[PDB]
Amino acid sequence: TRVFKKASPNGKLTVYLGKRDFVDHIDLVDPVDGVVLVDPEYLKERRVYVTLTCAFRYGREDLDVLGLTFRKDLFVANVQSFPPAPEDKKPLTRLQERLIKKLGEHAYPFTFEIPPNLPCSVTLQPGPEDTGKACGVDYEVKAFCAENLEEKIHKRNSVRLVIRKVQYAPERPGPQPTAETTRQFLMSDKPLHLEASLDKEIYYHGEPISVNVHVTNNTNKTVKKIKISVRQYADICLFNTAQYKCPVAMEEADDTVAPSSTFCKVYTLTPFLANNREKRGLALDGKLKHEDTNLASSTLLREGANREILGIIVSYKVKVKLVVSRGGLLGDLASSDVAVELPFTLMHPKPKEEPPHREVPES
Amino acid sequence: TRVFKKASPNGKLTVYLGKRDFVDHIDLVDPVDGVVLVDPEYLKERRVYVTLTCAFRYGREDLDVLGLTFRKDLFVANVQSFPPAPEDKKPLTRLQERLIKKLGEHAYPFTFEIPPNLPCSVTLQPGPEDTGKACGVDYEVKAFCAENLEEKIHKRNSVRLVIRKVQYAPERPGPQPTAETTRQFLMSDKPLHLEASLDKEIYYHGEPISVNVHVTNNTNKTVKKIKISVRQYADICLFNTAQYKCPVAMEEADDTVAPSSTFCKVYTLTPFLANNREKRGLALDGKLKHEDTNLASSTLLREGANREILGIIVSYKVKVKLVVSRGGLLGDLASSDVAVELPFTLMHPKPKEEPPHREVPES
Amino acid sequence: SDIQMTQSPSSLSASVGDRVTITCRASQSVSSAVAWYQQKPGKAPKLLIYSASSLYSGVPSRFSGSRSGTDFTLTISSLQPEDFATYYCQQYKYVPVTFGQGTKVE
Amino acid sequence: SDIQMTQSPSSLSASVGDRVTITCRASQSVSSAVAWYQQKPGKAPKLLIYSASSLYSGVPSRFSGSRSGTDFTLTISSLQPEDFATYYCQQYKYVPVTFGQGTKVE
Amino acid sequence: ESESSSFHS
Amino acid sequence: ESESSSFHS
Amino acid sequence: VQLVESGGGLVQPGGSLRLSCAASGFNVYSSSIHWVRQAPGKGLEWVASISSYYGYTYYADSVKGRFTISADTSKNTAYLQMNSLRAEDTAVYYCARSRQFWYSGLDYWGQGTLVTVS
Amino acid sequence: VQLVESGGGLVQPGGSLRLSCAASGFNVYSSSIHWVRQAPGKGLEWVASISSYYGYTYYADSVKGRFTISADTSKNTAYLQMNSLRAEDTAVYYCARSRQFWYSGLDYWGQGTLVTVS
Repeated sequence: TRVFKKASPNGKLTVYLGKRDFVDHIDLVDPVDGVVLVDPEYLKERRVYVTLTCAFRYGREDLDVLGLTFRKDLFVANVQSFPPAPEDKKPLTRLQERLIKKLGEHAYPFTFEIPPNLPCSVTLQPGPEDTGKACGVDYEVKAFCAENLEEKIHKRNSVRLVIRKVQYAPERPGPQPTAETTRQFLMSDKPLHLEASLDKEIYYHGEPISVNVHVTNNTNKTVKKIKISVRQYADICLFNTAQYKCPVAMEEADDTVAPSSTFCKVYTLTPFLANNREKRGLALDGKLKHEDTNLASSTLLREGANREILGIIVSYKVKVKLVVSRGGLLGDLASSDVAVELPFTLMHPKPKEEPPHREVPES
Repeated sequence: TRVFKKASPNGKLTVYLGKRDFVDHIDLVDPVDGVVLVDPEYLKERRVYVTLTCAFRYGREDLDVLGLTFRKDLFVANVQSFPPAPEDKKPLTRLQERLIKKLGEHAYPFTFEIPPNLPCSVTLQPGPEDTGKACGVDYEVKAFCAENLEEKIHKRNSVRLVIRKVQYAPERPGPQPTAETTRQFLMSDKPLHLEASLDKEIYYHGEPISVNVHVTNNTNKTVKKIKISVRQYADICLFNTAQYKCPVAMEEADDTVAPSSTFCKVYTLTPFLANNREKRGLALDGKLKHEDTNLASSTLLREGANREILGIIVSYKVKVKLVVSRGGLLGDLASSDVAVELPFTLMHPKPKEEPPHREVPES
Repeated sequence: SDIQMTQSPSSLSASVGDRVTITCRASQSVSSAVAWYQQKPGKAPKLLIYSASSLYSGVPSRFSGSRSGTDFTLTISSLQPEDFATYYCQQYKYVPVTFGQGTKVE
Repeated sequence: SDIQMTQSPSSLSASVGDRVTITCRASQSVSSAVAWYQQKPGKAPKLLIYSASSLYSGVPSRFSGSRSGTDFTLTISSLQPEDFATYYCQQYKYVPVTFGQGTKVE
Repeated sequence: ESESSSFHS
Repeated sequence: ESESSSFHS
Repeated sequence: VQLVESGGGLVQPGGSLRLSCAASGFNVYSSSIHWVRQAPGKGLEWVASISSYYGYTYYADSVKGRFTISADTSKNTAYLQMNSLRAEDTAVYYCARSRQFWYSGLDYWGQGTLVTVS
Repeated sequence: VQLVESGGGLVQPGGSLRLSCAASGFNVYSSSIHWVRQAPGKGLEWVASISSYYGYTYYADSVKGRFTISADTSKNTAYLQMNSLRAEDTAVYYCARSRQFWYSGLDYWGQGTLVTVS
């Protein structure tokens, strides 16, 4: 039907792509390929090269100069676009030959296959002071040419492209996570018991999630407050491993429970960007250039492999805590609170016949 | 030289003790014994009984009425003081027969031996609202008589005595505890390192303790503050096990360290009661009736036995934390601080020839 | 600048079963961010085609449309009597959003 | 009420080597919370006996004392020429703390 | 900037 | 009230 | 699932009312809302819309400033702010919803509303 | 280890000074301090004392209120507050220290000090 295209400043190169977003199925990954138009007389070196590459890039140390970002090459792959090589004796797609006929016998193909279990597209919420380029996981490809491979880039004779590595909600339903906990105290052997349950384990952005909680107050003290927590978990790996989390939303119920009694109730929360613009480093799905992409989707692991992947990984968990009135012979000296939490998933479904456009409401 | 004594309201009984404080050596325990004077004609029931006993006692639940306290009998032992029994055919201390001669052949002995690994004397800081009787570990003994063991206490015809279960600092010196830690960061592989050291592992009340700290700053960030902590640890066991701690003193050094540098220094702290009266539940050595006993001494365990003793146990540890300036691509989202801590001991020496008196400055 | 939009013909009268087309074009490139709409007198509008080719659920096959460069078209392969109504070509690529004059069937 | 303290004799003159005793008594029972002190002209005092019997470090054996009910006594078994000085009986059981008038040797 | 193309497909 | 005694041994 | 609107009627020029549109089944964050008026005999003209999830608002220059929208998540309803009303603004207004992920059309349309002045 | 005191001299009645006593080797909390005066040819009379660990203060009724003590841990020294001074209060004052755990005597005594009025 229709395709994209881009050309070089030198007015001698043109590229063509069938799509910009590429799906990862965990059990496999989509292949990427295409064709490029070239100007023969514009080159006499007898060598042309292009290179797909993936890396984790972001502000290097504290360099405020534009483009001074650490470049960690999580994956690199290259091919001599022209002249052809015996390693190119592989089949091609129908659209490729279509476009060859559309252009004639003066364009050459290219192809790549991603190795599974690589970091997916993601971005970190840049604060107002973050006037520099964005920080996140990127997948990009570039085209060029030279007479000797040692030759570096050339401004007028190069072109680059960007893509996104995404995921879609698994179709099969998952288990309904629920958890119960018990708490004892040292002056009364009637322990507290608590339980919380959810509706389902997968959800869509903007869709409310509800929780059902049961309370078992078996002791003399009384419950005073109940906190509701929905916290994002961030996995960071550049030099070593680090972990820290930020809450997207929370609520504190005012319910209280009498001594030696029980109670149950239900609560509902919704995450959204508007109430969180100010916060730095929030997990955001991979942008393209400057699009206001929604919150980052939970990144499913590599199935049961559980390998020590590099890059960034994200997930979410809901937690609840209980405030118990102080008293007895203890006062402020001891601790009283109890809590429990459950995991879940948030992510978009698989597009039916049309992947998301680029900021439809252009303004 | 001299001894204590007390008599019953009925004007027919008199007790005699050689001391009120009894020493525990961990490897063994002191024996306790004495003699009691009695009035024969005052009794025709033909039975007299006395009972040494140990229990953990304190405010029961919320019983505000005076004397309504939970009574957990960690140890109970009793003897029919008179008439004698064949089980009494055991030797006695010389002072006992000396006192018999001083009194004549109308007094009878008693003796007990403590089973090791029982909770030692301790008290919990009673706040102003704690106008009721004190809460803590107690060792007590009572004297009485009856015609049948089913008989209960009788006000006019009974008397109770109290003692303390204490211990003295080991004579041999111990090891010099020291510790170091390392911290890495995810954008620079020059990890932080830290170390702290003390003078000795035992100390006397009121004696200052000094620490030596070395600093190893290898990264771009800079240290902003250093917290000094000395925290008491309280072990609680009435129905189950519980743990919580309270700080007695602390300091926050203002020193700062430049990027990729090292530093060392020394600090000194002194625990004392005056700055901590307000706090409830502080660890206080066993009071007698109302004496302003100093802070509780650390309770040495039962050697390498490490049994699951009941009651209360106490120890102390010094801790230090570092405040690191936030920055980079992280901001407020991540965590920065590092810390380390060491244990130690604080306690009185063994009295030379005179155990502490009862509030010498009587007022 | 909004999308200054032109669509024609205005309306047509004929017999049932014949094929009749309606054309749509805009002042600038819109790629495929285009849609078509239908409405009947005294009734709320109804969506027919989105992304310039997508067919909504429940639409009989005879509804059709296509893109030709910057010119756009919707068409019925064979009309039926019940199809007499008003129709609109619609774009959504930029704000302010703009509609067409409309269409008539007779 | 403070401890009204009586100590006698005031002073004594005699030859070296003889045994001489100084007595002390109080208005009320003091158990054994008593001590004795010494001082020389133009010099600060010095502690001799505490707990009414305890001997301080460095004290020659000839220094002695004992308790007798509510009456108290300090004594030197055999005197020496250097021992000519002032002596005090002292209690510490209650506040306000009180001293005796003193003692003289000649 | 990138551009779009059609396909007589 | 407590009580004390002597030891004239 | 259906949407109900109300809050208009017959007025005299200058003043203003609070037209409203009540949702059902789905929260506001799940979608975005727009507004369109129809002058008698004429076509359709977008007037206003809301992007609660993003928080932006957009209005036609013809009514820029003099018109504004409001809504609450708990109430599951929106209210139409406006002022400085022209009698020639009398038109048939319609409430409708579009998917936030992602805007590709208008599926649900209300029964509409009308205003007029004497 | 020794103790040094100073802060007296010659004055006329009414005013007052700040006699001081400096410690060494050990902090205040390790011990407690007292004060004693000696009238010419007379014996000794306790006047004041400090219990840093417990924070109490105690004074003779003869000087209650009109006298007070002060001290600082870091300075390792104490200062003697007083006012409303009688010429007949002229006496030789001495500084001394006793164990906090536990009070059984006075081991260390300073060189003393004297005051007088004309």
